[PDB]
Amino acid sequence: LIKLIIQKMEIISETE
Amino acid sequence: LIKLIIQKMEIISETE
Amino acid sequence: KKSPLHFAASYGRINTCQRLLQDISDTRLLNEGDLHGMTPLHLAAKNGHDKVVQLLLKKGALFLSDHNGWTALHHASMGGYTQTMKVILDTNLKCTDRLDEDGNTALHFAAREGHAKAVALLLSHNADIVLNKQQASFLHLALHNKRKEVVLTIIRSKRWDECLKIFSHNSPGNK
Repeated sequence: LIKLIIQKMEIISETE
Repeated sequence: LIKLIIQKMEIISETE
Repeated sequence: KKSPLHFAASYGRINTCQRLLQDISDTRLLNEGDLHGMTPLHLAAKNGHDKVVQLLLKKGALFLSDHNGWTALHHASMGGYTQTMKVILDTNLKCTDRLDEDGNTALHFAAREGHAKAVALLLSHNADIVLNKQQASFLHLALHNKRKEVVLTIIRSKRWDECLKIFSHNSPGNK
């Protein structure tokens, strides 16, 4: 379930 | 993996 | 703005730390204190984020002390994170031999918690073996907690004979 959370998580303003 | 989630998470309207 | 910087440094948010440290005029916010007197350097070193502590050292921070005399290297050795430890050792060498309020060094904590690679990293550099307030070396502090791997890698080291030399003839607990 935690790997699913990372797979579907939304990342803005923390990229690169 | 959980520490990576906190590192890449997006926080709006819960700061300060 | 001190609490957003503390939260961003305590969890490795590197982009928030870059955005907060864009105005480089005032450095009083950079080395500010906490309720427990910890700088953002201490918070970034406690949880083991090497890029954040590298960024804070590149912007210029001071190796201040905790209320209990801890340093960033003390927290990085208490946790056992070799990367932040290696970064702190590659910046300055005048931080290794440092005492807390109880006379412990970073090697004392790294041997007490049973982190073998941290002990080998502080031991490849000059570690300046000294006694405790209770005259206990790091080797005795490892033996009283039954940490097999760190005393084995002290035996495999080259400083072992020197590590055998020092103890107290008067203490009953330390022999």
